[PDB]
Amino acid sequence: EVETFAFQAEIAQLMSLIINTFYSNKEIFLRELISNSSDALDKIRYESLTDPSKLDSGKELHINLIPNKQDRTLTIVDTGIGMTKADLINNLGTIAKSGTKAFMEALQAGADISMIGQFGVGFYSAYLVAEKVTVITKHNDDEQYAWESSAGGSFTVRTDTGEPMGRGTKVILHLKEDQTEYLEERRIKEIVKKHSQFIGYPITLFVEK
Ligand SMILES: N#Cc1cccc(-n2cccn2)c1
Repeated sequence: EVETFAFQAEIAQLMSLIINTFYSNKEIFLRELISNSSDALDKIRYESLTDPSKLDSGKELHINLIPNKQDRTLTIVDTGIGMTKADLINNLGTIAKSGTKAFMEALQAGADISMIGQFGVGFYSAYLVAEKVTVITKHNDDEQYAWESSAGGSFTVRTDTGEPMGRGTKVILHLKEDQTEYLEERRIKEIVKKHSQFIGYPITLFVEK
């Protein structure tokens, strides 16, 4: 059972700008998603200091980067706090509305796309490199869900029946045909070293076979 939702007009406008604007510095998408994963890990860590049982769904706090050339996907997995259904459908978009307005004001004031993460909408930089984004997520207080959007003004949410995750978020980037460099080990290593060198969680770059 798949539910289809419309993005808010302002968010759809931001995704169109990300997809259609000429901007060669696409590699910043990885910095932004790793930063989001680090924030999600900080949140479950801090919550567990006063309720240890919040880690019953998984004690390890980490980030995995998993490329797959056969599927042409780059997957960013974290074991952070995850997202509720209300997060996916309402709450993140409510924050993103004011951040988007602030970001697009900065952009016409001379700022550039790389600054997007300061406005809370860094997740959408995924569409610099991905034609479709699938997000699998599990919060301690909700079920496992799959969020998915190919932009174009709508996204879907369904209950996810696949491999149970325990807790956290998996972002699956279905890469555009001309962005397969982000499946190469040396390229991902370069980007992590350049932009994410001091993240306080183990980042494991998986190799393919
Ligand atoms: N991972 C992730 C994810 C999934 C759905 C929506 C969002 N999101 C909306 C505004 C800011 N982030 C992030």
